[PDB]
Amino acid sequence: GNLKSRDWKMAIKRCSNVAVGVGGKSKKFGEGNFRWAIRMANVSTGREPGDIPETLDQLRLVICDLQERREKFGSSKEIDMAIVTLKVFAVAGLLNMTVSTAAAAENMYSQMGLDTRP
Repeated sequence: GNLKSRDWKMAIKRCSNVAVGVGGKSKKFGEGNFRWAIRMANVSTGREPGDIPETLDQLRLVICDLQERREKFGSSKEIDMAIVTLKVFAVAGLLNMTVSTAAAAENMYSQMGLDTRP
């Protein structure tokens, strides 16, 4: 999958369905934020910025390595967001899931055993 217009427009068409959320109110996830995350995440894993993989192996691989760097780097709403987004991207993307909030998706992603909990 090399930036397939299908898997792309599709995964993104369903990914946006996710909610940004904050803690009490609601919100809709846009391509702008979804990009800053998926992009920042890919780069964090020594990979290209516009890395749009279409395999649980690639998505999970990034979420794993990224998580490791996040801890070693410490706490930060920035790194935290990029991570949560990565999980929702693989689910709402590869699985074309339409989770309500990014948090709900991430929780399920790991709840199933797709995101290692080191």
